[PDB]
Amino acid sequence: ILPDSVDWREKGCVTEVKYQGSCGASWAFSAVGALEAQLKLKTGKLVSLSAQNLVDCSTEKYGNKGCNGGFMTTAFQYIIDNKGIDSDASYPYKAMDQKCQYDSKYRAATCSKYTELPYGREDVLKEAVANKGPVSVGVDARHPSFFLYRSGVYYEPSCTQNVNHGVLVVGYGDLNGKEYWLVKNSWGHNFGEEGYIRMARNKGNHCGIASFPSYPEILQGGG
Ligand SMILES: COc1ccc(C#Cc2cc(-c3nn(CCCN4CCOCC4)c4c3CN(S(C)(=O)=O)CC4)ccc2Cl)cc1CNCc1ccccc1
Repeated sequence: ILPDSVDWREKGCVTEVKYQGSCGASWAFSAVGALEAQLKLKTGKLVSLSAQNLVDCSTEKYGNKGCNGGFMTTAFQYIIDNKGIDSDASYPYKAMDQKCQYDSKYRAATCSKYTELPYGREDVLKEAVANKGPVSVGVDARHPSFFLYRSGVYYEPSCTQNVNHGVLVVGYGDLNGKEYWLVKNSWGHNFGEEGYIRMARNKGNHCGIASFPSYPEILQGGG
């Protein structure tokens, strides 16, 4: 069965909120955030992974442009191709494009595969968040109400299903009935509720939250 509510922070699978600054690298944070949860699920260690590693190294082969945007799916493919990603501690974030400085000596996680979920299916997103872990998603976050969000369940009538900002679904629930997705942003802890925003759930793929979801996996052998 599916829990009525999920918050992956309760199980210690979510690192501290990061602050991307003036580097359009939300895709990098969304991808590492999803992989961090799998690293903890599979090994028990919660380590921040290096978004800067993706910004510098997951580039033109993966359709990504560093501080000018990119994609969580191909970020995961780089980690598969590279056979690792560095910890954030060892490859820290500078909010600018750099030369690739990946060092395998400090590799903290790998990725075996990733799964893309079907467009707009909030039921399938719910099941993945419940049974797999946090899911990387894009949202339409260009509207002023997103930038000003403080609390409650976010609903914006002008939102569309075209995504323009990468975030991390770490759970779901309802606020006094009002169904929401628990969303980790990368605008530091002063955005929203200590860096989190609850976004309207089951209201016709609101703000595109279920448009392009994906999550990575770390496989233990096989049968
Ligand atoms: C103009 O600025 C933009 C515009 C777009 C984005 C973005 C994005 C984004 C996009 C996707 C996304 N995957 N796929 C499927 C795969 C596409 N790929 C093809 C080639 O490579 C591999 C994957 C699509 C979209 C977008 N769609 S669509 C228009 O929605 O139909 C078309 C199909 C998945 C995750 C993210 Cl995150 C980011 C910025 C910069 N951020 C600005 C900003 C906005 C608000 C608040 C703060 C900052």
